[PDB]
Amino acid sequence: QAIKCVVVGDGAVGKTCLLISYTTNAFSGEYIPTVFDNYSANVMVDGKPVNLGLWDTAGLEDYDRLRPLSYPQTDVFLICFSLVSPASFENVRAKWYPEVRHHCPNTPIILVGTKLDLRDDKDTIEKLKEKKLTPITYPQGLAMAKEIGAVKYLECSALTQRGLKTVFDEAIRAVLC
Amino acid sequence: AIIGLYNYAHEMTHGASDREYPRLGQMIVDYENPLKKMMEEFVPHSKSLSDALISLQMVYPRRNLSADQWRNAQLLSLISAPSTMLNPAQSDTMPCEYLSLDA
Amino acid sequence: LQGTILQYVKTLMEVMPKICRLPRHEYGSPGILEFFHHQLKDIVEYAELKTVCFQNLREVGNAILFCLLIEQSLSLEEV
Amino acid sequence: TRIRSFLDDPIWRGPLPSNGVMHVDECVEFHRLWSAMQFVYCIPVGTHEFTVEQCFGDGLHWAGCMIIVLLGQQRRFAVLDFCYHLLKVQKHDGKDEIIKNVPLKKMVERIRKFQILNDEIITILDKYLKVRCFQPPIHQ
Ligand SMILES: Nc1nc2c(ncn2[C@@H]2O[C@H](COP(=O)(O)OP(=O)(O)OP(=O)(O)O)[C@@H](O)[C@H]2O)c(=O)[nH]1
Ligand SMILES: [Mg+2]
Repeated sequence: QAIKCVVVGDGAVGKTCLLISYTTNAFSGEYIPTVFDNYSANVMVDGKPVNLGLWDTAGLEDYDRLRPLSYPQTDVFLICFSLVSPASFENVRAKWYPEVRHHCPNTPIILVGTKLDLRDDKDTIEKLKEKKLTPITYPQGLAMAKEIGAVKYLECSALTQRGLKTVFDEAIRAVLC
Repeated sequence: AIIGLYNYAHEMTHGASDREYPRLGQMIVDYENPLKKMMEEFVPHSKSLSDALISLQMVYPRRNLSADQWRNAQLLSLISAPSTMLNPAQSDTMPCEYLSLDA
Repeated sequence: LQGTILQYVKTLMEVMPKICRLPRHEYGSPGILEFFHHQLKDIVEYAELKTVCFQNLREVGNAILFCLLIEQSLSLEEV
Repeated sequence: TRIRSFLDDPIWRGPLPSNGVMHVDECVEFHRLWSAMQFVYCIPVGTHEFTVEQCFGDGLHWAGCMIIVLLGQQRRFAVLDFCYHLLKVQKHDGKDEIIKNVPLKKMVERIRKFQILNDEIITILDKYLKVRCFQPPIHQ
């Protein structure tokens, strides 16, 4: 009935905002780096009560030594990468997956994609074209998820809440099963 | 010693031993190792005793957790989840929650 | 209380973190100290706190202490 | 009572709690600001600068405790405090490291001394000065 879910990812990707929106259905625009945040949520999965232990982790490079404090006894990993930043797309495979394997070799990973609403927005797409970069697409996400071994890759936006519940619905199922 | 003295005094004063004396004496002379005799006297009641005992598998093991588990679960903390401070704490088995552990 | 202290309290409230929850014991004392320092870093760098507000607070505490001590002395004299 | 009456600005107490019982996470209450002050001036200063006690002594602590008591937040301040939680965690684990040029053992000892002082001050203030019913859930 107790689940310890730890959310990791590159800085400025929406992890804290994602968790806040899921837990309280509230969204904010201001960006505030986080060190430690804990959120508790109760959900009904397959008619079985479950307590979700959500652990936010800092994505900044100046907290690597301070990150693994939340890893032990974790049930499911949640790696989040922004859909409008190929930098995080590469950084995922670069650091997050190997670090999780080093500190947790037998834990499921649920790859996630943030900023879905900005995937097709205009201003962001021309701004990204200015740098010769393109938004991440579904085939690339699936390819990376199957390369690293993630059992399920999904989309979600903290603003429109599209595909918000499913993210955590699959993670509880990953541990239960 | 007490039982024998009382029985002897009663017999001397009335000429007959106490009416309930023989059964008490039999019980006393039978119960020198009460557990050893109950392990044989409780055989007919073994089924019911085991049925009653096995029902504690859902309460006792979860109530004997170490301090580390309690700290992890943040047991007995009102401020752990402020959004649910008005929610009345409840469980399907309320009496078992506060049932004595030594019992 | 309604003057300099009020303005300083109002100014300090804005820079305070919007939300701050006590971390769990799993992180440990060093991580908790680092988190508290980072959250309250802006307050530490503030300089006028230790020269005006503190001074004003000292002024309001000495006044009340003098009031308390004067009363005790008066009571002793009366006795 | 007069000093308490002088406190009328809403900033002292802040808005009503969202959960309808009390503030826990939000720092809209003066007690959190006092806790931040305690945290900042509890840091061991260098050898070429004065400490809080040398310049202000106990007047600052007395004023802060009086304000907190008159605002009726002594229990909330005791329960909610960064220094107290840090000291409790340090006692539970017992670790000492130089975290950002700040010794841990000395800082927690100073916190211990300051809370000892604050408890006495608050007790004295309370000794000189001396409900809300909630509804149960309804079936749907
Ligand atoms: N428009 C829009 N903005 C979003 C969305 N998700 C997140 N953001 C914004 O993206 C910014 C960064 O997201 P955060 O979650 O705050 O960053 P973080 O994941 O906490 O990063 P670290 O604190 O460094 O670990 C914030 O300004 C969010 O409001 C989304 O779906 N749509
Ligand atoms: Mg964050």
